[PDB]
Amino acid sequence: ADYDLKFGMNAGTSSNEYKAAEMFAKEVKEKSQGKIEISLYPSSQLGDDRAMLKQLKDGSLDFTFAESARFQLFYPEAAVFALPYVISNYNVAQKALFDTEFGKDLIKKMDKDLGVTLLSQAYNGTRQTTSNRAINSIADMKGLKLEVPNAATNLAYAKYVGASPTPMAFSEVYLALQTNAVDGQENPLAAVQAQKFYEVQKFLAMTNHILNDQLYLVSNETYKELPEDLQKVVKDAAENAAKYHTKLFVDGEKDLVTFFEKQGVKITHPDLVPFKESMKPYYAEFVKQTGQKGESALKQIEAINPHH
Ligand SMILES: CC(=O)N[C@H]1[C@H]([C@H](O)[C@H](O)CO)O[C@](O)(C(N)=O)C[C@@H]1O
Repeated sequence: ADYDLKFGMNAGTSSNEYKAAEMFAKEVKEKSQGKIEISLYPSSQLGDDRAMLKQLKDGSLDFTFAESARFQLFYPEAAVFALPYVISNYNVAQKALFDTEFGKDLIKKMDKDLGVTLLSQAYNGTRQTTSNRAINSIADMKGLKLEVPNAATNLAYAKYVGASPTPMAFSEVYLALQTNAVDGQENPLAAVQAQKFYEVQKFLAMTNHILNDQLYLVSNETYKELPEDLQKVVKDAAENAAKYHTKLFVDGEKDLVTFFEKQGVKITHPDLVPFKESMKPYYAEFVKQTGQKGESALKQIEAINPHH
Protein backbone atom coordinates (compact mmCIF):
# COMPACT_ATOMS: atom_id res chain seq x y z
CA ALA A 1 0.00 0.00 0.00
CA ASP A 2 0.98 3.67 -0.18
CA TYR A 3 1.40 3.49 3.62
CA ASP A 4 2.36 0.03 4.92
CA LEU A 5 2.03 0.76 8.63
CA LYS A 6 2.64 -1.39 11.72
CA PHE A 7 0.89 -1.58 15.13
CA GLY A 8 2.81 -3.37 17.90
CA MET A 9 1.41 -4.69 21.18
CA ASN A 10 2.28 -6.91 24.08
CA ALA A 11 -1.26 -8.42 24.18
CA GLY A 12 -1.91 -11.58 22.18
CA THR A 13 -4.27 -12.64 19.46
CA SER A 14 -7.00 -13.76 21.86
CA SER A 15 -7.15 -10.40 23.64
CA ASN A 16 -9.58 -7.44 23.64
CA GLU A 17 -6.72 -5.15 22.69
CA TYR A 18 -6.01 -7.19 19.53
CA LYS A 19 -9.72 -7.29 18.65
CA ALA A 20 -10.03 -3.51 18.91
CA ALA A 21 -6.78 -3.03 16.94
CA GLU A 22 -8.28 -5.24 14.17
CA MET A 23 -11.31 -2.94 14.08
CA PHE A 24 -9.06 0.10 13.86
CA ALA A 25 -7.00 -1.49 11.01
CA LYS A 26 -10.15 -2.42 9.09
CA GLU A 27 -11.69 1.03 9.33
CA VAL A 28 -8.49 2.82 8.36
CA LYS A 29 -7.98 0.53 5.28
CA GLU A 30 -11.62 1.06 4.20
CA LYS A 31 -11.91 4.79 4.84
CA SER A 32 -8.47 5.56 3.34
CA GLN A 33 -9.62 3.80 0.16
CA GLY A 34 -6.77 1.30 0.55
CA LYS A 35 -4.04 3.95 0.80
CA ILE A 36 -3.18 2.84 4.38
CA GLU A 37 -2.83 -0.79 5.55
CA ILE A 38 -2.06 -1.49 9.20
CA SER A 39 -0.43 -4.82 10.07
CA LEU A 40 -0.50 -6.08 13.70
CA TYR A 41 2.52 -7.34 15.66
CA PRO A 42 1.19 -8.86 18.87
CA SER A 43 2.75 -10.78 21.79
CA SER A 44 5.79 -8.57 22.24
CA GLN A 45 7.22 -9.67 18.85
CA LEU A 46 8.90 -6.24 18.63
CA GLY A 47 9.77 -6.01 22.37
CA ASP A 48 7.63 -4.79 25.25
CA ASP A 49 5.80 -1.49 25.65
CA ARG A 50 8.91 0.41 26.78
CA ALA A 51 10.70 -0.88 23.61
CA MET A 52 7.74 -0.10 21.35
CA LEU A 53 7.49 3.47 22.71
CA LYS A 54 11.13 3.97 21.72
CA GLN A 55 10.29 2.69 18.26
CA LEU A 56 7.44 5.17 17.89
CA LYS A 57 9.86 7.97 18.96
CA ASP A 58 12.42 6.89 16.36
CA GLY A 59 9.77 6.39 13.64
CA SER A 60 10.40 2.65 13.14
CA LEU A 61 6.97 1.59 14.49
CA ASP A 62 3.78 3.49 13.56
CA PHE A 63 1.28 2.63 16.33
CA THR A 64 1.32 1.08 19.77
CA PHE A 65 -0.52 0.91 23.10
CA ALA A 66 0.48 2.36 26.42
CA GLU A 67 -1.15 3.16 29.73
CA SER A 68 -1.13 6.77 30.96
CA ALA A 69 0.81 5.41 34.02
CA ARG A 70 3.67 4.10 31.77
CA PHE A 71 4.77 7.72 31.23
CA GLN A 72 6.04 7.62 34.85
CA LEU A 73 9.26 6.39 33.07
CA PHE A 74 9.76 9.97 31.86
CA TYR A 75 7.71 12.12 34.24
CA PRO A 76 7.71 10.67 37.74
CA GLU A 77 4.50 12.40 38.82
CA ALA A 78 2.62 10.40 36.16
CA ALA A 79 2.83 7.40 38.50
CA VAL A 80 -0.32 8.95 40.03
CA PHE A 81 -2.27 7.00 37.40
CA ALA A 82 -1.25 3.69 39.00
CA LEU A 83 -0.70 4.43 42.71
CA PRO A 84 -2.89 1.65 44.05
CA TYR A 85 -6.43 2.73 44.95
CA VAL A 86 -5.90 6.42 44.00
CA ILE A 87 -7.82 6.45 40.68
CA SER A 88 -11.32 5.23 41.64
CA ASN A 89 -12.70 4.21 38.27
CA TYR A 90 -12.51 4.77 34.56
CA ASN A 91 -14.58 7.96 34.74
CA VAL A 92 -11.79 9.40 36.91
CA ALA A 93 -9.06 8.08 34.58
CA GLN A 94 -10.64 9.88 31.59
CA LYS A 95 -11.01 13.18 33.44
CA ALA A 96 -7.50 12.86 34.94
CA LEU A 97 -5.95 12.65 31.50
CA PHE A 98 -8.11 15.09 29.49
CA ASP A 99 -9.58 17.53 32.03
CA THR A 100 -6.81 18.37 34.47
CA GLU A 101 -3.92 20.77 33.99
CA PHE A 102 -1.62 17.90 34.85
CA GLY A 103 -3.04 15.59 32.14
CA LYS A 104 -3.24 18.23 29.44
CA ASP A 105 0.45 19.03 30.06
CA LEU A 106 1.35 15.36 29.96
CA ILE A 107 -0.31 15.03 26.50
CA LYS A 108 1.69 18.02 25.24
CA LYS A 109 4.92 16.59 26.61
CA MET A 110 4.29 13.21 24.94
CA ASP A 111 4.13 15.08 21.63
CA LYS A 112 7.16 17.42 22.28
CA ASP A 113 9.60 15.21 24.10
CA LEU A 114 8.61 11.64 23.19
CA GLY A 115 7.52 11.97 19.53
CA VAL A 116 4.05 10.48 20.02
CA THR A 117 0.53 11.75 19.27
CA LEU A 118 -2.32 10.58 21.54
CA LEU A 119 -5.20 9.50 19.29
CA SER A 120 -7.68 8.05 21.85
CA GLN A 121 -8.06 6.49 25.32
CA ALA A 122 -9.81 3.26 26.24
CA TYR A 123 -10.48 1.25 29.41
CA ASN A 124 -8.24 -1.82 29.82
CA GLY A 125 -9.70 -3.32 32.98
CA THR A 126 -9.16 -3.23 36.72
CA ARG A 127 -6.27 -5.37 38.03
CA GLN A 128 -7.07 -8.32 40.32
CA THR A 129 -4.81 -10.97 41.92
CA THR A 130 -4.63 -14.66 41.02
CA SER A 131 -2.63 -17.17 43.03
CA ASN A 132 -1.90 -20.83 43.78
CA ARG A 133 -3.32 -20.47 47.30
CA ALA A 134 -6.36 -18.64 48.65
CA ILE A 135 -6.09 -14.91 49.38
CA ASN A 136 -8.71 -14.48 52.14
CA SER A 137 -7.08 -11.46 53.70
CA ILE A 138 -4.01 -9.24 53.37
CA ALA A 139 -2.28 -11.82 55.66
CA ASP A 140 -2.19 -14.31 52.78
CA MET A 141 -0.05 -11.96 50.68
CA LYS A 142 2.85 -12.34 53.07
CA GLY A 143 5.77 -13.87 51.18
CA LEU A 144 3.59 -14.61 48.12
CA LYS A 145 5.89 -14.61 45.10
CA LEU A 146 3.84 -12.15 43.07
CA GLU A 147 4.82 -11.78 39.40
CA VAL A 148 4.43 -8.22 38.10
CA PRO A 149 5.43 -6.17 35.02
CA ASN A 150 8.64 -4.22 35.41
CA ALA A 151 6.88 -1.01 36.43
CA ALA A 152 7.49 0.80 39.72
CA THR A 153 3.82 1.06 40.67
CA ASN A 154 3.15 -2.69 40.34
CA LEU A 155 6.39 -3.52 42.22
CA ALA A 156 5.19 -1.15 44.98
CA TYR A 157 1.74 -2.76 45.09
CA ALA A 158 3.44 -6.14 45.78
CA LYS A 159 5.91 -4.66 48.31
CA TYR A 160 3.42 -2.68 50.37
CA VAL A 161 0.89 -5.53 50.81
CA GLY A 162 3.78 -7.69 52.09
CA ALA A 163 4.37 -9.85 48.97
CA SER A 164 7.65 -10.65 47.22
CA PRO A 165 7.58 -9.17 43.76
CA THR A 166 9.26 -10.84 40.77
CA PRO A 167 9.25 -8.71 37.66
CA MET A 168 8.99 -10.66 34.40
CA ALA A 169 8.18 -10.32 30.73
CA PHE A 170 4.44 -10.96 29.99
CA SER A 171 5.27 -13.82 27.62
CA GLU A 172 7.04 -15.72 30.41
CA VAL A 173 4.25 -15.53 33.00
CA TYR A 174 2.16 -18.57 32.07
CA LEU A 175 5.10 -20.97 32.49
CA ALA A 176 6.21 -19.22 35.71
CA LEU A 177 2.73 -19.81 37.18
CA GLN A 178 2.45 -23.37 35.91
CA THR A 179 5.82 -24.36 37.39
CA ASN A 180 5.10 -22.44 40.61
CA ALA A 181 8.34 -20.57 40.15
CA VAL A 182 6.00 -17.71 41.20
CA ASP A 183 2.79 -17.94 43.24
CA GLY A 184 0.53 -15.43 41.44
CA GLN A 185 0.06 -12.50 39.10
CA GLU A 186 -2.11 -9.34 38.96
CA ASN A 187 -3.64 -8.45 35.59
CA PRO A 188 -7.24 -7.49 34.90
CA LEU A 189 -9.70 -10.37 34.39
CA ALA A 190 -9.70 -10.01 30.60
CA ALA A 191 -5.95 -10.79 30.50
CA VAL A 192 -6.37 -13.72 32.90
CA GLN A 193 -8.78 -15.08 30.27
CA ALA A 194 -6.78 -14.13 27.17
CA GLN A 195 -3.48 -15.58 28.54
CA LYS A 196 -5.34 -18.59 30.02
CA PHE A 197 -3.81 -17.96 33.42
CA TYR A 198 -6.92 -19.61 34.88
CA GLU A 199 -5.53 -22.98 33.58
CA VAL A 200 -2.62 -22.58 36.00
CA GLN A 201 -4.11 -20.62 38.95
CA LYS A 202 -6.64 -22.14 41.33
CA PHE A 203 -7.59 -18.86 43.04
CA LEU A 204 -8.71 -15.30 42.14
CA ALA A 205 -8.93 -12.44 44.69
CA MET A 206 -10.81 -9.22 44.02
CA THR A 207 -8.07 -6.80 45.08
CA ASN A 208 -9.28 -4.02 42.71
CA HIS A 209 -5.90 -2.39 43.15
CA ILE A 210 -4.96 -0.55 39.89
CA LEU A 211 -7.17 0.82 37.12
CA ASN A 212 -5.69 0.41 33.60
CA ASP A 213 -6.47 2.68 30.67
CA GLN A 214 -5.07 2.16 27.17
CA LEU A 215 -3.83 4.87 24.83
CA TYR A 216 -3.88 4.49 21.02
CA LEU A 217 -0.57 6.22 20.09
CA VAL A 218 0.94 7.14 16.71
CA SER A 219 4.54 8.03 15.89
CA ASN A 220 4.86 11.71 15.03
CA GLU A 221 7.18 10.77 12.14
CA THR A 222 4.33 8.78 10.60
CA TYR A 223 1.44 11.06 11.52
CA LYS A 224 3.18 14.17 10.04
CA GLU A 225 3.54 12.44 6.66
CA LEU A 226 -0.16 11.63 6.26
CA PRO A 227 -2.15 14.29 4.40
CA GLU A 228 -4.70 15.87 6.77
CA ASP A 229 -7.67 13.91 5.30
CA LEU A 230 -5.84 10.69 6.15
CA GLN A 231 -4.86 12.05 9.56
CA LYS A 232 -8.60 12.51 10.15
CA VAL A 233 -9.30 8.92 8.98
CA VAL A 234 -6.76 7.64 11.51
CA LYS A 235 -7.96 9.86 14.38
CA ASP A 236 -11.64 9.05 13.77
CA ALA A 237 -10.86 5.32 13.54
CA ALA A 238 -8.87 5.45 16.80
CA GLU A 239 -11.78 7.10 18.59
CA ASN A 240 -14.26 4.56 17.24
CA ALA A 241 -11.99 1.64 18.18
CA ALA A 242 -11.46 3.05 21.70
CA LYS A 243 -15.20 3.09 22.40
CA TYR A 244 -15.42 -0.52 21.26
CA HIS A 245 -12.31 -1.45 23.28
CA THR A 246 -13.84 0.01 26.46
CA LYS A 247 -17.09 -1.85 25.79
CA LEU A 248 -15.30 -5.21 25.50
CA PHE A 249 -13.76 -4.65 28.91
CA VAL A 250 -16.87 -3.33 30.62
CA ASP A 251 -18.91 -6.29 29.33
CA GLY A 252 -16.30 -8.84 30.32
CA GLU A 253 -16.08 -7.60 33.87
CA LYS A 254 -19.79 -8.40 34.24
CA ASP A 255 -19.36 -12.00 33.20
CA LEU A 256 -15.79 -13.15 33.74
CA VAL A 257 -15.98 -14.05 37.47
CA THR A 258 -18.68 -16.59 36.55
CA PHE A 259 -16.60 -17.87 33.61
CA PHE A 260 -13.64 -18.56 35.89
CA GLU A 261 -15.84 -20.34 38.46
CA LYS A 262 -16.93 -22.75 35.73
CA GLN A 263 -13.24 -23.36 34.92
CA GLY A 264 -12.80 -24.38 38.56
CA VAL A 265 -11.24 -21.20 39.97
CA LYS A 266 -12.20 -20.22 43.55
CA ILE A 267 -13.01 -16.55 44.00
CA THR A 268 -12.28 -14.58 47.15
CA HIS A 269 -13.28 -11.13 48.34
CA PRO A 270 -10.65 -10.08 50.90
CA ASP A 271 -11.37 -7.01 53.03
CA LEU A 272 -9.82 -4.16 51.12
CA VAL A 273 -9.55 -1.77 54.05
CA PRO A 274 -6.17 -3.22 55.12
CA PHE A 275 -4.98 -3.22 51.48
CA LYS A 276 -5.78 0.49 51.18
CA GLU A 277 -4.27 1.26 54.61
CA SER A 278 -1.03 -0.52 53.53
CA MET A 279 -0.57 2.02 50.70
CA LYS A 280 -0.50 5.11 52.94
CA PRO A 281 3.29 4.93 53.41
CA TYR A 282 3.72 4.44 49.65
CA TYR A 283 1.74 7.62 48.87
CA ALA A 284 4.02 9.47 51.30
CA GLU A 285 7.09 8.09 49.59
CA PHE A 286 5.61 9.16 46.23
CA VAL A 287 5.13 12.71 47.46
CA LYS A 288 8.70 12.74 48.96
CA GLN A 289 10.25 11.61 45.66
CA THR A 290 8.10 13.59 43.19
CA GLY A 291 7.80 16.80 45.20
CA GLN A 292 5.27 19.49 44.39
CA LYS A 293 4.52 18.19 40.89
CA GLY A 294 3.42 14.92 42.49
CA GLU A 295 1.42 16.61 45.28
CA SER A 296 -0.34 18.76 42.70
CA ALA A 297 -1.17 15.85 40.42
CA LEU A 298 -2.64 13.97 43.41
CA LYS A 299 -4.71 17.00 44.41
CA GLN A 300 -6.05 17.48 40.90
CA ILE A 301 -7.01 13.81 40.63
CA GLU A 302 -8.48 13.60 44.17
CA ALA A 303 -10.80 16.54 43.21
CA ILE A 304 -12.48 14.54 40.44
CA ASN A 305 -15.86 13.21 41.45
CA PRO A 306 -16.18 9.55 40.27
CA HIS A 307 -19.90 9.61 39.51
CA HIS A 308 -20.90 10.25 35.85
C1 LIG B 1 0.06 -1.43 27.11
C2 LIG B 1 0.74 -2.70 27.66
O1 LIG B 1 1.70 -3.20 27.08
N1 LIG B 1 0.24 -3.16 28.79
C3 LIG B 1 0.79 -4.33 29.50
C4 LIG B 1 1.04 -3.98 30.98
C5 LIG B 1 1.93 -2.78 31.21
O2 LIG B 1 3.21 -2.95 30.62
C6 LIG B 1 2.12 -2.51 32.70
O3 LIG B 1 0.84 -2.43 33.36
C7 LIG B 1 2.93 -1.28 32.93
O4 LIG B 1 2.37 -0.05 32.49
O5 LIG B 1 1.65 -5.12 31.60
C8 LIG B 1 0.87 -6.27 31.63
O6 LIG B 1 -0.30 -6.11 32.43
C9 LIG B 1 1.77 -7.36 32.26
N2 LIG B 1 3.06 -7.36 31.85
O7 LIG B 1 1.28 -8.16 33.07
C10 LIG B 1 0.49 -6.67 30.18
C11 LIG B 1 -0.16 -5.51 29.46
O8 LIG B 1 -0.49 -5.91 28.11
